[PDB]
Amino acid sequence: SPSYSPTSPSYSP
Amino acid sequence: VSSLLLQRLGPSSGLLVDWLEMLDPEVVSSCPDLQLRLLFSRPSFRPYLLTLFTHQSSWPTLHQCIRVLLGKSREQRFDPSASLDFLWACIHVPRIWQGRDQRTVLRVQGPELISLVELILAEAETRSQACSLIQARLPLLLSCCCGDDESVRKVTEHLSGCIQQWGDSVLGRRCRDLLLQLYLQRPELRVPVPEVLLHSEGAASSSVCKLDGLIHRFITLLADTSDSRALENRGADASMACRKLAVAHPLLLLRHLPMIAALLHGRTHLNFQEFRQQNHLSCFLHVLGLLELLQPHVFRSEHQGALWDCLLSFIRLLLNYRK
Amino acid sequence: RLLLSTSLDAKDELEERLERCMSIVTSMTAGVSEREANDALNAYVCKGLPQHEEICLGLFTLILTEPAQAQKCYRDLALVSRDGMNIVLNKINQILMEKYLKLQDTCRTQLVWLVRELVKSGVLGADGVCMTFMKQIAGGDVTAKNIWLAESVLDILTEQREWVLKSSILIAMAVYTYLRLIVDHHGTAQLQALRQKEVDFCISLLRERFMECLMIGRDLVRLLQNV
Amino acid sequence: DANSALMELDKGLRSGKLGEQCEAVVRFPRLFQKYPFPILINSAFLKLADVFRVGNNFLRLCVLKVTQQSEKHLEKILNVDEFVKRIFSVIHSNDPVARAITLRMLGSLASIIPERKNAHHSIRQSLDSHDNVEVEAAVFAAANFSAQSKDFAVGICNKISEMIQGLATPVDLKLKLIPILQHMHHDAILASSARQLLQQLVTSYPSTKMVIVSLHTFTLLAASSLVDTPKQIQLLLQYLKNDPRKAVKRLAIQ
Amino acid sequence: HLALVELLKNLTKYPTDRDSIWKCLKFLGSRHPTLVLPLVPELLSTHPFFDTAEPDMDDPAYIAVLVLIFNAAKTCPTMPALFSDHTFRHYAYLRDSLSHLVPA
Amino acid sequence: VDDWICEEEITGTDALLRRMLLTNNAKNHSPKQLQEAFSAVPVNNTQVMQIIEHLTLLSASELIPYAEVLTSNMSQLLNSGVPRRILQTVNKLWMVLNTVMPRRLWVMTVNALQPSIKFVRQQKYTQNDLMIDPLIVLRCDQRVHRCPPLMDITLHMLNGYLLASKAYLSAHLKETEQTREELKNALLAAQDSAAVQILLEICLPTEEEKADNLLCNLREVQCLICCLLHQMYIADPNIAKLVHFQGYPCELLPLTVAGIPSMHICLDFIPELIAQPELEKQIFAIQLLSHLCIQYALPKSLSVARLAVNVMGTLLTVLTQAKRYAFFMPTLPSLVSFCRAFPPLYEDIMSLLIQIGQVCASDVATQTRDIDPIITRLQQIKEKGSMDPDVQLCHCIERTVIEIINMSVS
Repeated sequence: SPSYSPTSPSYSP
Repeated sequence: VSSLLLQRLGPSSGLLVDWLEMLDPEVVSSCPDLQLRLLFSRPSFRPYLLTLFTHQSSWPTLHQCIRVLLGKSREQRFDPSASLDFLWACIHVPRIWQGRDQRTVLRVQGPELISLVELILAEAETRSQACSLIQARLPLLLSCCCGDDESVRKVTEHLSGCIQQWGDSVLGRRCRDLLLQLYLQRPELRVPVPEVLLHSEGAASSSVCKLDGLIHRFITLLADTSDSRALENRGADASMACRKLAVAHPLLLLRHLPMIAALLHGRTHLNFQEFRQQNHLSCFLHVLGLLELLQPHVFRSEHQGALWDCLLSFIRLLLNYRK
Repeated sequence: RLLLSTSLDAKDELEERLERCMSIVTSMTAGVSEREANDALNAYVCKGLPQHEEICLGLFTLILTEPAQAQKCYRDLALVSRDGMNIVLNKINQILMEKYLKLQDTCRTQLVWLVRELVKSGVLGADGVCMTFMKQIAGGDVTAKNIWLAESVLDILTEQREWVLKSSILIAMAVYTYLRLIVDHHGTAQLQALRQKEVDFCISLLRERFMECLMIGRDLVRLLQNV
Repeated sequence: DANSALMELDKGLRSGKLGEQCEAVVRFPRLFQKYPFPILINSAFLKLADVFRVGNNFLRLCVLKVTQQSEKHLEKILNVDEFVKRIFSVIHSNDPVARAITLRMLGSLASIIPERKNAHHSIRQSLDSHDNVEVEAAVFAAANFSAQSKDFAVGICNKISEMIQGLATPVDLKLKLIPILQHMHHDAILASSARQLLQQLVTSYPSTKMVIVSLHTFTLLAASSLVDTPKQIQLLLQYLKNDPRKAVKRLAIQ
Repeated sequence: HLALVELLKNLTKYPTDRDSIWKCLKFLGSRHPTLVLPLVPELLSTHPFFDTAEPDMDDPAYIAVLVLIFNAAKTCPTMPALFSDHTFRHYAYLRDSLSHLVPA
Repeated sequence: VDDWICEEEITGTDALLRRMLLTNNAKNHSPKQLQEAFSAVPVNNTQVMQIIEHLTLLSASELIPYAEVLTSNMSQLLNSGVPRRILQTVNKLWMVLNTVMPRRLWVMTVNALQPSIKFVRQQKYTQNDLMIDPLIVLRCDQRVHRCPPLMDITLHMLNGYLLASKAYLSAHLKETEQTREELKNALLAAQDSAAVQILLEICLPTEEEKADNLLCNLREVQCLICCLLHQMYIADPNIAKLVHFQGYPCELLPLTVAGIPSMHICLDFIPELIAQPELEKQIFAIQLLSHLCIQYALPKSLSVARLAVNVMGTLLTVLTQAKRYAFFMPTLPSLVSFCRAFPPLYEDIMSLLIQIGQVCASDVATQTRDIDPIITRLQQIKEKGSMDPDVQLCHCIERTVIEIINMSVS
């Protein structure tokens, strides 16, 4: 997941 | 065009500004003194030309402008507001910070830094006739100092000298405010700062200390304890660090006085047997010793309420377990 | 119920999952118009992954339940599927090759209809479904229902021979399986016409895809010698 | 059949190869033209939003083009919450281009989802970013949302005032920022504050381009909000008689 | 702490009461500022050295916690120093969206 | 996507200015007039300024005639003392021309940005020429490396020609069929990684720049290249993995880690990079991990840091004396960064530092040395030498411990 920082919100489906 | 603009003008000034922009694209490149006078002086079209020069001049030109703004330091011609805004804009040019995500840095010499801090003080002085603008301008000073300990110490002693000079003038007052804000922003200096700020009431300001969260951590560790002797050793170490900070930097702890006051309020109800078994008497004697070691400053007006809260908790404890 | 069984038959946990799927898909619809029904359905699907899978399996079972409901639920499944129903196709394969021994005849017909719809629509991964459904045909048997099922899937494959053409390995699988069926089947005039159709299709595949038939193996010659 | 065509087009979206994916994406509005059925539109837009979330930047831009073209059909969306939620998730991407495309997407969707606070905060955040593409996208989205919403309009009015007054903003971005104020006609006091801001603008930025843009924006604002039309006409006549520039005079005429 | 935990359980049970519970936490923070801030780093779940993942904005319970924390922090000056960057970002978001609840 | 999103309407103010200013019939500005303005014996920046500023208003279709003069004369823009606005407007016009006239604009732009000491310098760089060898665009005049607008131009060109070359050699191998696909993928990976390495070396401060000043053209070019590398890494993270396996000069590591937000994926393959045989790759892995731990302080980062500490402690007793020096001189400043990221590493960091200090002290004691650090056991602090390796390594250990203690204590 290079487009999202690790400290960004996770999109849980 | 510059001579026309310096000198009433009517709306014709727009045509002259357009001509100056189109025929001299790099503002301050040709005949620099006239443009420096236009941009910085002691007016209506000033922000537009400032924006042009900021986003349209080559980096050597901007460096030369910074040097001539902070160089001579005895001109009394350059407006503090315009110069501070120009420096802040130059630091935060979008090109320099492109590709960043704005999460968790420039170096300047000694005399240039002295000129910049005196310029900040002049801005504060003309603002006086609160501490809002000083805190607004302070991030530029921290960025320019670049976390250099020697530079921060130099600014601190220079401001101390200025306070000694003025004493209690408006300039003296704003020097005290700037010094206390800087001390909160840079408390790692071993010097607790002279008595001049121990008399001021700026400790209650809407400001964030670089060390407050850490002493909050340690005071939580101090108050929170159980019957465990490991937790008692942790609390003893917490009392040690907090006491060393009290003797070293007493003003920082007193800003956290209502917190420990509330904790003392919370812990008072518990009956004597659990009070002794849970080692809450250790916490009580630790906070009492800490208050003793914050002796000549805890009696101020600002600290009065939380002090009365702590004393109320102490006397409530005395009454409840008088047996 | 759906699958034929009696009291002594074991309570099949997969079938209980299917029953829970029936409960959620039907009780959530509540006989309201399809608009709000699919709105709420999409909400429940997008809530999370296991409930999405449960809704998909409920739609799949409804496709095996009743004709009109099969049409409407296949419409809704095509409308609400997120990942294209690939893992749903995987579970279809598992249910197929496991529970085909107990599958009801109407459910069989509706599952064949669903297979035809998936093949015609060209949904990805349908080759797996085709080859696992093909695998369930028992060789050396003459049951009427099995022969009817073989003829129906043969009709499906013949109308969608281009879909076979774009699926390289399925060409070899289909031609080999139909040769095996050819050597199995004989005896009646209907079987004679079925034989003619199968041999015509197999010859057409072999000529048009000789290079693809190379990797079948020596057993291709073994089938050839008997026919 | 509508659903048959929909899923036959969908299998192209899942193909993986970018050509078929963008082909299907731009095929979608024709399908809306054939079948204006809100069930189909809702499902198709949900699929669009899913592929927008997971797909690369070019496919996202294709979905943006489709959303802009399919303006008339998107008020028939049933599950607006899920659709905008999965669309909004891309705004947290560190990739500035993806954030810009998402901001433009929200701006296109502003008609069906005004008064959505997280979207407004996303617009407000990106407006002060460093990547010029993201900032321009934020300006466009701010225009659209301020056209739709009311509270967002006054918030953005205040932010634009303190931004144009600021010195960090470049001249071109200031030019792009001013016509946002033409949507401040939602109420009288907001329009009057915008009028004061525009007066400040024309006083303190007298060069040709931004007086052009600012007084044209003031003209549009006065046209929308009829309360300040006489003073606007008076100001236009004043600029016509006094200002010497030919271009400013010709704009005053127009 | 008990009040907050039971209120969050109430949020899970009966989410429609979220506005009233946010009002509750507003008044709790305003009337008990000093007693809240020792519980700040647990409520925000900030790690001593790690950088915690950004909490899901627009969530009911997290908004409730933030409303309590911010209303506690209106008087107390030492509270905001324990905030991470995303906490300030969420502060700005809540302040523009829920100005009547979250103070300056 | 940059060109397409450039075409997207922002506010419509550009259309207003089009209808307003261009109606003046000052369209007498012609390509010949612009060429004459460029070719004045003095620079005469006023005329070119007015002309190109006017050309910003022109719509893209009618701006095609000016492609020749703008591109041909952009070499003259490299000279010292050119105003920034000239380059900015040239960048804007080039972006417009790229939006409508991409391929031939790229060909002529590369032909124009030759070093010019070779004069013609093989102006036959046709479309196919760049399409087969994308790295030609990097063979440009050195002055563009500190000219942020034209550097941005060159970056656009480089990205476009990388993708173009991918499609081109795919088509070529398809038509020449009449395995090779593996060679195709390897060539593409090598080409992308080589482009990344050249850009990273461009980011380096040259000797003259080496001869503080954090706000300059170099920082602008570094930001541009970081944005481009972020785009490339998002396009294919395997290119990032390949580049880091190849490694690059460690001076860039603060810059690259701070400017490329997609760099956080490096923690995935750093454990495998550590296990490489080459000492250089392990050293680079340690430095990269240190910078990332400073940037992103995450549990997985902590676990990988634990693995780094354990491997450093492990091969401390596997390396020879020379190998010990060569490995531990660069990777010792990483330990202070590890301590900054993760306090729970203090135990292992200090144990490792004690062990390496005693090993180095014994090594010093074996052979007669110049300074003899053992007897200098009571020295004071000394903040910021061709001596023998072991005393240098001892002093490096001392400085590492000084930095750790000093930062933790304040």
